[PDB]
Amino acid sequence: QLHYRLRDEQQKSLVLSDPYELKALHLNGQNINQQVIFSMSFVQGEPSNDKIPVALGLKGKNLYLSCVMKDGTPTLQLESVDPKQYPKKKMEKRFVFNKIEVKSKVEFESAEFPNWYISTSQAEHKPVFLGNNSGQDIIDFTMESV
Repeated sequence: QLHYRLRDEQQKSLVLSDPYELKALHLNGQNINQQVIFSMSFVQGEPSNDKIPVALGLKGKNLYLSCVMKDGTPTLQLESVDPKQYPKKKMEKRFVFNKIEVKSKVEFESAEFPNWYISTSQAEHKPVFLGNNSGQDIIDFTMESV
């Protein structure tokens, strides 16, 4: 388990909001306290393309990012799991993200929904979602070790 904070290409930071939701907003050096710290771990997965399979959890919690078909669209969620079994090496496919490094920036493609990435909007206060890299969508992030 490696720990990190994520920031989008536009320098928005990630925070947790009440309803089990992640939002990206503009935060300064002073408001760094509020950002979500993620726990990254390697998952048994497959073939390269410069991609490493990982699971993303919330540090100190039995909460992990997931992708499921909901309302006839691939959706990102935060799922609760049994704290005695998680994390594991062989993570169920829905928790699997293909980490891609592109010039110093990182991209997180869903292993369950190829071509679907962890995204942020241009506006502030919007939730982080599963996108197909459609206009305005932001899919590149910077990772900072904790």
